[PDB]
Amino acid sequence: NQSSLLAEFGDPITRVENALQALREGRGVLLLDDEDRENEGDIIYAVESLTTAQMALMIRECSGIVCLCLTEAQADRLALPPMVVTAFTVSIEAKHGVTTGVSAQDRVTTIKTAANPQAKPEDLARPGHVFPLRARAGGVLARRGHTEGTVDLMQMAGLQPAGVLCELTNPDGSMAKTPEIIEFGKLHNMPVLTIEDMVQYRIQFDLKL
Amino acid sequence: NQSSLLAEFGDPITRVENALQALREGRGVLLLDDEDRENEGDIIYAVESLTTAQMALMIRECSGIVCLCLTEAQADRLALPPMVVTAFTVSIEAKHGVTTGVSAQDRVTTIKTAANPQAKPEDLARPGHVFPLRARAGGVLARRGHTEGTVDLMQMAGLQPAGVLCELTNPDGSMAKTPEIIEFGKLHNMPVLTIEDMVQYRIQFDLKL
Ligand SMILES: O=C(CO)[C@@H](O)[C@H](O)COP(=O)(O)O
Ligand SMILES: O=C(CO)[C@@H](O)[C@H](O)COP(=O)(O)O
Ligand SMILES: [Mn+2]
Ligand SMILES: [Mn+2]
Repeated sequence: NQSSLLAEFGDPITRVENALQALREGRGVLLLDDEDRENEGDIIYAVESLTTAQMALMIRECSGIVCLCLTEAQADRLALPPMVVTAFTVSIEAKHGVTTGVSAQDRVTTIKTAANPQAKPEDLARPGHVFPLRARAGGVLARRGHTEGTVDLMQMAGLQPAGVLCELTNPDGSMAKTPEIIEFGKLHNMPVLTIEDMVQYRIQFDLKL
Repeated sequence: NQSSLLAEFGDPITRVENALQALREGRGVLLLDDEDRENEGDIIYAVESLTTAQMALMIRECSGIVCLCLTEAQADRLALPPMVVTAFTVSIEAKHGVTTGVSAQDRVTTIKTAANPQAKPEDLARPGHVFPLRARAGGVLARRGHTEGTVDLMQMAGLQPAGVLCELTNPDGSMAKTPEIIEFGKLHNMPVLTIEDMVQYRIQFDLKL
């Protein structure tokens, strides 16, 4: 069972608290959603402390379709409508400071441009190679997605409410499952937690955000 | 100089002919565009012979933003308008036969669904995790992009005019340059060629497609 495999990381409240602390230290975490949903684990990083080396690891070890989780307000500031009349907006590229936009450094530059609380729509070309996602108001208490988990995690840690995610992928191209996620987290010193963990945590610590 | 580094692979005409033969054998090739353009090398595969293991290699070794190069006609058949009023359409997912769409197998399933000459728009959900690109009519003699190179390569090899591409990426997240591309091609037995090679080839062999 998954709850028994995660015991190693502590009880649910500890798993949340350890994840929040890692984010405050500028490290990444591994977030699993429900087993009966996608049953996938994403690498999560805070935008505020995002480095080229973190982005390189995400590209190397995950699907490479690296997403920027934004508040509805920030996506509205950037004039990012849904890509289609998972809440993908149109993809984005920094208008300045990048070349082709695909390199790890370029993606970070685009992400920081987009997440800047003083950003303007002209700051971003469209389309590009970073994929923004709109988190639902209410976070994981409204939608149990990694998108909401990501932004909720940043808010609960006291950070700017923007993060990046990408799905952990096995070398043979299949999606990592809990055993593989646990091993990856130990290898890279990243705490593991679930959306369930965050839901119980927010409810019991009566935590509106 | 790049032309001297590629000499190992044969003269320009040989580099084209070797690439075409690899595609007919169901193997991949490495296509470089102009040094003063993106100066990037993409892994290219024919859709017709695409395997999960080929897709896994692309995700592992490239940006992970794996693109499906289509004729304008095929994109029109699928009712794929531009993602924005590089010719990205809206992203796509197979409507059937996939789970979350990100796994190597799922991407291949989506690609084969989209490239089927009998496909219908209802076959594809939007958005998704495969990114189609419209090749310009005229191919590399109209636009010197990897998008056109990909589709031109399939036509010249006598294959269905659909291929996939993705940008070769170094482990540190920078984009591979010619030395690294050459080494990768030797390691994985993939021929290397340039868009320039294909332009001279099409012009001299007076090759409309
Ligand atoms: O497919 C995607 C992003 O490409 C999303 O589904 C992410 O995989 C996680 O997003 P959630 O749906 O869990 O919020
Ligand atoms: O950025 C992209 C795809 O994400 C494209 O630019 C590809 O990198 C190659 O396409 P071309 O512009 O060379 O046709
Ligand atoms: Mn997810
Ligand atoms: Mn390119």
